[PDB]
Amino acid sequence: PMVTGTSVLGVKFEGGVVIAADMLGSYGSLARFRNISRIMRVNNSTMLGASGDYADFQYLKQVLGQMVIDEELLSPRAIHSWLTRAMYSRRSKMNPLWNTMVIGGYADGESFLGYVDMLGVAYEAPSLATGYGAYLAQPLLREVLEKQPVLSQTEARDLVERCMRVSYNRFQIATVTEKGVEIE
Amino acid sequence: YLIGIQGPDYVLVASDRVAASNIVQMKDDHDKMFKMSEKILLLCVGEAGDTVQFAEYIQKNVQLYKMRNGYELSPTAAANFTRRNLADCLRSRTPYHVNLLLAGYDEHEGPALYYMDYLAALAKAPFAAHGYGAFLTLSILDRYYTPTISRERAVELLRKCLEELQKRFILNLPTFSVRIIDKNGIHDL
Amino acid sequence: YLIGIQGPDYVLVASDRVAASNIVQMKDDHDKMFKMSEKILLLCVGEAGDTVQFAEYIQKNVQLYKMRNGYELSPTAAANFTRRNLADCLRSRTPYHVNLLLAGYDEHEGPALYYMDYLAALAKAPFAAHGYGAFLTLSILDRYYTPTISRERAVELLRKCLEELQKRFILNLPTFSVRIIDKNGIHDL
Amino acid sequence: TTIAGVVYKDGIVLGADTRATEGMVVADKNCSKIHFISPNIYCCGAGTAADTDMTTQLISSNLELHSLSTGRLPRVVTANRMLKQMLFRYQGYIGAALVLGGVDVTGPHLYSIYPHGSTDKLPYVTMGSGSLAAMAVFEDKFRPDMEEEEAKNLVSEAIAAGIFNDLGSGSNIDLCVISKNKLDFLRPYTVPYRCEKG
Amino acid sequence: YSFSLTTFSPSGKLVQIEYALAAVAGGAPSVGIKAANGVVLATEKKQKSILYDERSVHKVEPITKHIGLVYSGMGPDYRVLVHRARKLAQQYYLVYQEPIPTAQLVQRVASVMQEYTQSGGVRPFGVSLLICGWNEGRPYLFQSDPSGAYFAWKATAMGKNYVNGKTFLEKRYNEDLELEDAIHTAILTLKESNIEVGICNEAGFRRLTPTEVK
Amino acid sequence: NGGAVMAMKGKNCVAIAADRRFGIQAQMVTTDFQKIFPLYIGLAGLATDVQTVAQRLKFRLNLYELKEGRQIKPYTLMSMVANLLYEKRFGPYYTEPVIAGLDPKTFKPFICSLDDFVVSGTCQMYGMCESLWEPNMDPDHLFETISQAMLNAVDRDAVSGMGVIVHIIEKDKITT
Amino acid sequence: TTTLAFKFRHGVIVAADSRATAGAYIASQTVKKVIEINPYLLGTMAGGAADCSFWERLLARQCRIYELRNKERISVAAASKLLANMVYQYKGMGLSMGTMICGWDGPGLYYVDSEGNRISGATFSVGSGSVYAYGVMDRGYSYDLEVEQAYDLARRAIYQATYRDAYSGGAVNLYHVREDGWIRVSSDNVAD
Amino acid sequence: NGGTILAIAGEDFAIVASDTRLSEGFSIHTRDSPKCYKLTDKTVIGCSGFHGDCLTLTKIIEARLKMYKHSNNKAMTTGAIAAMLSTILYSRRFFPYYVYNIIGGLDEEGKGAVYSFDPVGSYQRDSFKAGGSASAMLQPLLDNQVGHVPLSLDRAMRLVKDVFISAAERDVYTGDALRICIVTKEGIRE
Amino acid sequence: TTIMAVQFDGGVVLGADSRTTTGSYIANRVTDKLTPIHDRIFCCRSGSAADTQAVADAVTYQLGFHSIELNEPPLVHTAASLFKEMCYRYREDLMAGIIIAGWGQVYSVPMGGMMVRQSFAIGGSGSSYIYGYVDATYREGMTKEECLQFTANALALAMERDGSSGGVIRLAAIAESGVERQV
Amino acid sequence: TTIMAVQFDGGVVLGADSRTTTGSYIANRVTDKLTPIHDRIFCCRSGSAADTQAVADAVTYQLGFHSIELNEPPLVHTAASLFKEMCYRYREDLMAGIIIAGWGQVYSVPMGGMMVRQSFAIGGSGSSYIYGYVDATYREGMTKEECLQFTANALALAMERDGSSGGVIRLAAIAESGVERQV
Repeated sequence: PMVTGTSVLGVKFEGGVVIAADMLGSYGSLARFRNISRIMRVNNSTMLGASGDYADFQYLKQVLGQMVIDEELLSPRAIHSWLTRAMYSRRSKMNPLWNTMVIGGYADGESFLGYVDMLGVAYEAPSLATGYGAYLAQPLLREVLEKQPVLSQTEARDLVERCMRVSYNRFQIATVTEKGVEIE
Repeated sequence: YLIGIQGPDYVLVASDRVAASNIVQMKDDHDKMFKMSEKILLLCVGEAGDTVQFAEYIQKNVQLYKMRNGYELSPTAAANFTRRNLADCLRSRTPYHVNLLLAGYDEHEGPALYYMDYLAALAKAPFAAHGYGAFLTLSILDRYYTPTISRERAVELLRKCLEELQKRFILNLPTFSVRIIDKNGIHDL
Repeated sequence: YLIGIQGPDYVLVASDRVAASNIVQMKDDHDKMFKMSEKILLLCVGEAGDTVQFAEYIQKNVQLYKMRNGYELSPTAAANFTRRNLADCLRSRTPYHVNLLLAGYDEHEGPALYYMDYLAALAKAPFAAHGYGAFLTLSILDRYYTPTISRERAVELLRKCLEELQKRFILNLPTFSVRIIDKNGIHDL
Repeated sequence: TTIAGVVYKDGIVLGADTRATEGMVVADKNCSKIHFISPNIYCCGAGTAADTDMTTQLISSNLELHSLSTGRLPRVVTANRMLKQMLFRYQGYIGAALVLGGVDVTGPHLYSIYPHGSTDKLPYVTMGSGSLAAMAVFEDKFRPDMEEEEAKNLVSEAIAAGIFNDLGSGSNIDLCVISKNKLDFLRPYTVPYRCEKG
Repeated sequence: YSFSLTTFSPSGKLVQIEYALAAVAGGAPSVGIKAANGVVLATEKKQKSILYDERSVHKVEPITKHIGLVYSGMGPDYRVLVHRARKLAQQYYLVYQEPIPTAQLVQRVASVMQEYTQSGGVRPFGVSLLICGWNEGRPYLFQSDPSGAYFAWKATAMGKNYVNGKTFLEKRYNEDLELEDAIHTAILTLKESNIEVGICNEAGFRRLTPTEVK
Repeated sequence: NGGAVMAMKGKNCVAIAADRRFGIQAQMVTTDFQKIFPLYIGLAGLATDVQTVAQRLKFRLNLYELKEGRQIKPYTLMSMVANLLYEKRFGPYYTEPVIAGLDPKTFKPFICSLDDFVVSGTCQMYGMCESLWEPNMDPDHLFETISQAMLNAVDRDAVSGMGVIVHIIEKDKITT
Repeated sequence: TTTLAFKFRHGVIVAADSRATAGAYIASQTVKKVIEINPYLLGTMAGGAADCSFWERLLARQCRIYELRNKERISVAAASKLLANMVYQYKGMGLSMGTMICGWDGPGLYYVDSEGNRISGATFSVGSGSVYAYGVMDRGYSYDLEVEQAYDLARRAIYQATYRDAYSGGAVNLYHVREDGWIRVSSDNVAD
Repeated sequence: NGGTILAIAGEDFAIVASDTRLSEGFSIHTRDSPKCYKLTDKTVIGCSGFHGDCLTLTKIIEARLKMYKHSNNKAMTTGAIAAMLSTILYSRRFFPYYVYNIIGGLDEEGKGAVYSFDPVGSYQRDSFKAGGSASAMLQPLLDNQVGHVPLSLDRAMRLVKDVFISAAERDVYTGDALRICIVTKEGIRE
Repeated sequence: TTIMAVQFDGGVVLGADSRTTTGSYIANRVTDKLTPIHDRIFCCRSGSAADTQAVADAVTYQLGFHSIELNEPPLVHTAASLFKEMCYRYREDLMAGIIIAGWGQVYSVPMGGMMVRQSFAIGGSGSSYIYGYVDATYREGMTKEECLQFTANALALAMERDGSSGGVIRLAAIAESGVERQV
Repeated sequence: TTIMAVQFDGGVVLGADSRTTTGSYIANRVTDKLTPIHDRIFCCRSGSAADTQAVADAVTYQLGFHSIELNEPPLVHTAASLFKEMCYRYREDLMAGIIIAGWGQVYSVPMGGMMVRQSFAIGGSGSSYIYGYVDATYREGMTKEECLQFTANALALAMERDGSSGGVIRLAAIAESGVERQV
């Protein structure tokens, strides 16, 4: 794997899904691309962020856009489902993708937040944080969940706004909203 | 272990009757005889199926020829045929590890036996041996053997070689499937 | 290969007379007997000098004791002594690879033989064997052997085990140096 | 294997979890880790429990000999300096790491000490398998000016963050206060068919 | 050197050790009593010039959690002997993990003092010292001396005029006596022959607290 | 190689048990191989280390037991083997000692292992015994739970079994 | 994973221990190694567990396609031969087994190793414990053997194998292929 | 990665219970996952080993059983799965599916079914099996109190339940919430 | 190596050095690394020269075959997308650090192969030394003249430390109605 | 890492960052790497913290034991020579990139261990990014004030790119009659 960004977060707000991610695409200790926007906006609402080798993000950004663009002229669950097929198929030849992506999409009153591991492991989870927050951000997400079992518009919002301060502070705060597809 | 002797009006070949994976032999009846014609006789030491997966693959061709042409191949002809196969397999995915003696008796070209390396290095052999007991035995046969001999004497010359495989060698190879090839064709001994 | 049997008023031990580097045995008189006292008898299978560079190193101590104390050690006592040495060598620069049976006959504690692993894992053995022919033989002796037996019967029980090393095993170990230890002390058979 | 410490106003709340695992099996669900180096100073251990226990026993006998000799209860920095050296000399053969906390008239000090021998005092430190998860909570929540009793509400949750989120670390929190005011050991502290005879 | 300075007299007496016993005869008096609450050890020390200090070098130095020493003899020798006694105690704690039995520390330290009555180039230790300890159900009161011979005692005395001090200890006291009451015989046997004192009980080894010594 | 080391503490009676076998590779050597050496100890792991630690420990222990006729405390014995094995942290002997037996004269059990019940060995045991353990058993019961745990964990296990020995330490009796 | 077989004048007996293992954990002790292909000839399983099932499923399939098409029985010689050919192709792939073809033909016992070692003896034991099983086997074996004496011999030889082999435990499972064909002669226990 | 599965069927119940959690290394990622996906009113399949494979495998199983359900228009037998799934594991064996799957379909005879698997295919009808990480912990104990019972269901539920309490506090890869899927004649009973 | 691309005004101003060393031994000091792949779009390269000869030219083939049909100068990101494709499909049989410009639109391609539009970039193993000089100079409000002195002075500082770069500093100026390549 | 040493006037002005990461996970942001080894001579470090704890302190031991006997502040190059010795004798069991200063005399020690007097230096794996900013600023005729802004601004640019350095920028000022350590 070549140049790699990390630090992608996701978590739902009732009628929305905040997904923030910093914009570094470091290669080695050097932070070669302190400009990469890793939060693709898939559909009028749903979206993927990616934390892993960025070449793989480019491949799957253009390919996931192929599947959506095709189908449009012919749901987050479906995109994650296929995404697991893509990550898996590349693992089968032992030519994986190094990408690990969260897919947050508000579908019919439900905030699906899939997580697709590079080696094809897959699940939905309400408060997902990919690498470097998959040991650090994750308790900060849970500690709110240990106390209150759901998160409101404002709760998950502030949670991520602080948790990202807990890379560099240049992160874009994408926010699915009942409508869908925001970015700050 | 395999042994071969070229005589005035015969070819003499003989084989240990054994195979072993593990610490034990699992048979002592194992035929390293691979007779293929009236007077064309492979003897194949080598590990596993490759010795017989090859031997039969040659046999069915050597036989296929006889039906298709109405006559039997020369010991040389069969020899160069098997030689060709082994050279092809060396460069292949499957290089067979078969060290074999193609005994045979042409009538008008006379008795001939051929040593054949697993790599595929055919050579006519006045006398030859194969296996790992070959390092021991070939000296006895090289000292003792002369141009003349007789089939009656061939038995003694061969019986003396049998002593090396028990008396000085570590492995017990206890019965020897002696056989001859003579104008008459093959006989067991 | 080594074999040991514990009997009512004896200890029976026996050894193949062989060693081989290379494809050949270089002797068939090789004594895997390492008798060290009137009734303390090591038998050491193992490669190279280590079997005898160890055996004698024990022997001279076991003997040094007898002059220095005026009496002979117990089979157990000698056993725990050699056990100690092998444990020390395991952690050492030189870990010996000797698999040995310390036969012996105490008078008031009675006949005893001990299996000893090269690592050093002493254990009293009702019957035992060593070598690689041990995988074959131990089943025969485990089936056949009972609590009673007799020295007369011990010979048959041992003669039956000899068959395994020729008839099913690959290596030829042809003569067996049978010996006994009985209140009388050691005898060759 | 989540051990932690925090330097609060009057001293150091050390905190620990009662688990030790031999790989994937819990061999001890009540493991003591907040080893008493001295009545004044205590040291949590992490990494290999064997190295941590034994090295702590060595420094214990050492510290208790020096204080036994001067008759003056030893300083924290002393404990740290011999720990710095002790964990350096082996060069990674002592692969178990230590969180030492103590108070001397000079006041509180709490050094995390990595097994290659780096000693770094800081207001919050964590170590063990759970340390990443624990330190994010200590970062987010620790505040300077924290009081004495709120630290109990700051290490029990932080260690709890390592109990749930991690799989090497679990079981009852231990929490051991260090202050010249009082010392506290709370050994099991925070809790978050019959084979018929004859 | 490599050659011991201890050699027998014509009838078999260790002359240098006997002279070491003469060095024990010097030094300020010591006293120690096993009472039944806990042992007490006490010793004369003096202002001497009136410019001294009294908390600088106590003859009463704790060795282990509940053992202590009091010496008579040369003071310089005590400072190092104590060091090895503490060495044996801490070494014992890391190996055995219990504070070492009183009888054992006395034995091991006795062996240290025996080594120089056989060891080259060294004189025997002048210091003789009470070693008072309490484990389990028993207060222990020991006397190690220059040859490395040691004895447990019920009451004993050392230094100047031990000869009369022991006499008082067998008639003015016997059996048992509550710890300050068996300190009564200490303060009044010591009187026969400034002062430091230290007691044992079961309260962690202890120096009798200065306001209460008074 | 190895071998299993059951150990269990219910009421003053202190159970401990072990398989009596060891293997040269996957072939059984002996159906009788002592692992529980008499306050008892049961070592398992390598046979070389089983025997080495048993010898070295009895030596160090006897020097103490002659030096004081005072019987050893279980905790001090635990320290004795703890220090004895940690001396090789560069060349560590592979054996897992699990002492079991009474604290002297107070009839108080102390079981422990060294790198309720402590199981160790090649094994099957830690998951088997844990919810079966009753905090109170008469020896009559104690034998039964430990014998079940022993037989069930070890019959399943490949490299252990073929003989069981059970000491249920008590001042009154020590059953086997 | 022991599977002895031997033939004598009143049958071919094939005994097998039932233990199967992964690591030093024993997943089960219930497997019957002598995977069926034919009422009157039968397989074996030694080496990896899955291999033998799969290969002998292919074998059973091919023997069935043959018996339908050729309209005759497949022989022990032919059965072992098709088997030997089929396992050869996967030589170097680690598909290791020690299947044996047994069955009355006279009786036919052919040991068939995974590297293609289709050898015809009369007396075999295959697997880990085979070296134990062999030594007992030769000592009672004679061609002059009663169906009962042979039952005892198969049971003793399996019993002495399982006794030492750590990875072989479970009950003896005789099948006797007499003239007519096989029957589950004994499934009896070892823990007797 | 891994985690524990367990299944017992005597009488009609095929109790397939399993822990929810998946751990990528140690980083427990969701605590809400089931291992025991339902496939049919009768079919329930635990799958432990590797989640990424477990997903792919179960989708392949579901697709194949639907293909059968079209091809024969007859419900997929539990015994058909025992013989079918082993071939599916063999199909990708030289690169293998690191998956241990326990099958629980309700028989035609109204009885329980359990079929142990390994990564290359060893289907086993048995009275019980636990697979996964804690399987070594659970098999001797669970075997002892289950293996003259009429498969008592209430005591059996407690017996399934308690062993996962014991495994969860002992093995660090079994835990959180326990999901049970009994399979009775009334249907799957989650 | 040093590839130093800067954007602006009529079009990019960008530069590269002159050496194409194999190991420590220089082979050439005259190499033009800024070489054309279209009239507008001129490639710059790092990774190896050998993999970049195979690439770039093949992109010229496709790109000039892009231009004839569409009868428009090919889009810079189109060319850059061809570099993403060529590099993406073999990232393992390839090494390439391109910096594609065109007319100005500075585009880049990490060897792994992701086309990521930079606004200024540097490539090579000599590039890194530049960072403290570029970041502290690039400024909005700088006229076209500035970038010439900026890139030309940047590279030289890079070269002083780098023992892979030296040679003559060669600059492209690619812009509407001209390519002013100084050296 | 970033060690950024500059010299001039009364004495050195030099600085270092605050992080002592182990891998990608930061352990601490408050670490003082500029730490004293004498009143005059204060060490700076790169390589590992762990090898440098063993070193430096041992140089303080020797150096402060240097000072008592000679009753003069120890020569900076003497201390630096002790670092050459300690590093030279174990270069293989060690990693250390020191930058020793004293009073100002900026001295350095490559891990291999050669003490080579720099006049300004940078150390670490974050250092390299600085080169284009230092070389193009260091100038004879700059007053004492300049070096403060220079080092403090240099490091920050270094840190932007380096994902090993961040934290608070800490500066020593070591001189005659004072050590003004800002942060």
